Amino acid sequence: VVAAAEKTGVLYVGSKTKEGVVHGVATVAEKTKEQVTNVGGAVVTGVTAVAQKTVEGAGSIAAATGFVKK
Amino acid sequence: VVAAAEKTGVLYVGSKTKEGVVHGVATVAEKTKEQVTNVGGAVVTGVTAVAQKTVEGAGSIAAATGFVKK
Amino acid sequence: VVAAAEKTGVLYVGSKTKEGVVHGVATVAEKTKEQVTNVGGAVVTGVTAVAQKTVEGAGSIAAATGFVKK
Amino acid sequence: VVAAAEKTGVLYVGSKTKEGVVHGVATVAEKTKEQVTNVGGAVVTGVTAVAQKTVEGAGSIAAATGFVKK
Amino acid sequence: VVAAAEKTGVLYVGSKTKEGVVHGVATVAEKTKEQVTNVGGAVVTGVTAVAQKTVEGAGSIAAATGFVKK
Amino acid sequence: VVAAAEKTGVLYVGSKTKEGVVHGVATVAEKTKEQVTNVGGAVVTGVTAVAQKTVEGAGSIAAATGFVKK
Amino acid sequence: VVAAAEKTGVLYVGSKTKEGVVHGVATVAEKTKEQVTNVGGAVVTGVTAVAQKTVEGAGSIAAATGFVKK
Amino acid sequence: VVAAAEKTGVLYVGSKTKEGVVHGVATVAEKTKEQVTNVGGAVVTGVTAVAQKTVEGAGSIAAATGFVKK
Amino acid sequence: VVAAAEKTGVLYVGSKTKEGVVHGVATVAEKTKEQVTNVGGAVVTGVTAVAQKTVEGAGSIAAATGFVKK
Amino acid sequence: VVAAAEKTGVLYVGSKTKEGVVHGVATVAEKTKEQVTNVGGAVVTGVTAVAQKTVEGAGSIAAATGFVKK
Amino acid sequence: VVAAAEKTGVLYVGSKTKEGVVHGVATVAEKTKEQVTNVGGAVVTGVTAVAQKTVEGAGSIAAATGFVKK
Amino acid sequence: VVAAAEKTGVLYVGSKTKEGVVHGVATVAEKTKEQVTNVGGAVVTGVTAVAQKTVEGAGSIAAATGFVKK
Repeated sequence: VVAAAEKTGVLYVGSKTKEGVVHGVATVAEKTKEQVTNVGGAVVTGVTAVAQKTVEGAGSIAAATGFVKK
Repeated sequence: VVAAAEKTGVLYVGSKTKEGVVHGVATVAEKTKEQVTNVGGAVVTGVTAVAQKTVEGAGSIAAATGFVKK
Repeated sequence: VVAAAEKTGVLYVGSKTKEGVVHGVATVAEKTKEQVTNVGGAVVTGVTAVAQKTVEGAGSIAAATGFVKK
Repeated sequence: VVAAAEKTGVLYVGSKTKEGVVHGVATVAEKTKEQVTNVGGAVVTGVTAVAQKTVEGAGSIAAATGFVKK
Repeated sequence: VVAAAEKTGVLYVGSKTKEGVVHGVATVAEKTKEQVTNVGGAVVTGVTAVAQKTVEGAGSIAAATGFVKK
Repeated sequence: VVAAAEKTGVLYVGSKTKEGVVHGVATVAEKTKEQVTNVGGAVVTGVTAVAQKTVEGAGSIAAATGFVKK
Repeated sequence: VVAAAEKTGVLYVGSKTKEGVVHGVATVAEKTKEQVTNVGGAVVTGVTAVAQKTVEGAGSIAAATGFVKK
Repeated sequence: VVAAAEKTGVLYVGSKTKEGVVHGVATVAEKTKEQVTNVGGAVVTGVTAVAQKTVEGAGSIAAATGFVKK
Repeated sequence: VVAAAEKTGVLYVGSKTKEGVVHGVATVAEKTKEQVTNVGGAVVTGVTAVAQKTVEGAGSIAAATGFVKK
Repeated sequence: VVAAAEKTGVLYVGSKTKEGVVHGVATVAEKTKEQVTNVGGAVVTGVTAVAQKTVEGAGSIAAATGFVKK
Repeated sequence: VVAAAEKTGVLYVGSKTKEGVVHGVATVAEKTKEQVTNVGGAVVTGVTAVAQKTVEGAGSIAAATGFVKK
Repeated sequence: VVAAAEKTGVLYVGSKTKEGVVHGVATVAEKTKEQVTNVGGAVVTGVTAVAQKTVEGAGSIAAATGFVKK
């Protein structure tokens, strides 16, 4: 990701990179009702405007696993 | 991520990088109701405007695991 | 992440990096109701405007684990 | 992260880095109600405007674990 | 993180770094009600505008563990 | 983190670093009510505008552990 | 607009009226461009989420009149 | 607008009226550009979330008149 | 606007009125640009979250008149 | 606006009125630019969270008049 | 605006009135730029969280008049 | 505005009135720039958290008039 300029009216050199980006979000919630009953499991709810970048590893967003037995 | 300029009217050289970025979020909540009953498990709720960058490791956002038994 | 300039009207050289960044968030909550009952488990709720950068380690935001038994 | 300039009207050289940064947050809460009942577990709630950078270690924000038994 | 300048009208050389930084936060709370009942567990609530940088160690913000038994 | 300048109108050389910094926070609370009942556990609440830098050690902010038994 | 109840499990009597009401609006604008050149006239633009109730009078929203000559 | 109740488990009597009301609005604007050039006229722009109730009079929102000559 | 109750488990009598009311507004603006050039006229811009009630008079919000000549 | 109660478990009588009221507003502005050039006229800009009640008189919010000549 | 109670477990009688009221406002501004050049006119800018009640008189908020000549 | 109670467990009678009231405001400004050049006119800027009640007179907040000539 390099930018190089050599001069010997306007000169512009640009490199832009976006990875894992969230922008420009508007939400309205009125009179909403939510009930969760969980017995021995996993519940994930209500996830909004989330950004993540991972290098050399697993990347998980809003992941639910009931249980692991070994 | 380098920027180099050599001169021997306006000269601009630029490199920009965004990784795991959240911006520009507006939320309104009115008269919302939420009930959670959890017995021996995991519940995740209401996650907003979260950004994360991870190098050489696992990256988790809003992760629920009921239980682990070994 | 380097910036270099050599001159022998305006010269600008710039490198910018953003990793794990949250900005520009506005929230309004009116007359909201929330009830949590937890028995022997894990509950995570109401997480907003959180940023994290991790190097050579696991990175977790809003993570719930009911219990671990070995 | 270096900046170097050599001259032999305006010369500007700049390097900027942001890692784990939160800025520009406005919140209003009116007449909100929250009840938590916890018996032998873990509850995390109401986390806002939190930034963290970790090197060579695990990084956790808003993490709940019910209990650990060995 | 170095800045170097050599001259043999305006010359500016700059390096800026931000790691684990929170700035620009405004909050208003009116007539809010909060009740917590905890029996043998852990409860964390109401965390705002917190910044942390950790080197060669675990970094935790708003972490709840019900109990540890060995 | 070094700054070096050599001259043989305005010359400026600067290096700035911020790690674990909180600034610019305004909060208003009116007629808020909070009740905590704790029996044999741990409760943490109401944490605002906290900054920490740790080297070669664990860094914890707003951490609750119900109890440890060995 | 009256509500009357007489008792000699649940009894509910209700009258609700809404006149000139706007609610539940979410808008996002990114990279928009707007140019207005006006010479001796009237220009109205960009009107959103406006509510009005008028009794015994004229009610105008987003009204433009170039000029009036008598 | 009256509510009357006479008793000789739950009894509720209610009258609610809303006139000229705006609620629940979320807006995000990023990188918007606006230019206005006005010579001897009237320009109105950028009006959001406005509510008005008028009795025995004219009610105007976002009204532009270039000029009046008598 | 009256409420009357006569008793000779729960009895509730209520009258509520809202006139000219704005509530629950969240806005974010990033990198916006605005230029106004006005010569002998009137310009109104950027009006948000405004409420007004007028009795026996004219009610104007965001009104522009270039000029009046008599 | 009257409330009357006569008793010869819970009895509640209530009258509530709101006229010209603004509440629950959150705004964030970052890197915004505004330029105004005015020659012999009127400019109004940047009006937020304003409430007004007027009896037997004209009520104006964000009103611009270039000039009046008689 | 009267409240009357006569008794011959809990009895509550209440009348509440709000006229021209602003409450619950949070604003953040970062790196904003504003320039005003005015020659013989009127400029009004940056008005926030203003409340007014007027009886038997004109009520003006953020009003600009270039000039008056008689 | 009267409250009257006659008794011949808890009895509460209450009348509350708010006119021209501002409460619960939080503002943060960082690195803002403002320039005003005024020649023979009027400029008003930066008005926040202002409340006013006027009886039998004109009520003005943030009013600018360039000049008056008779």
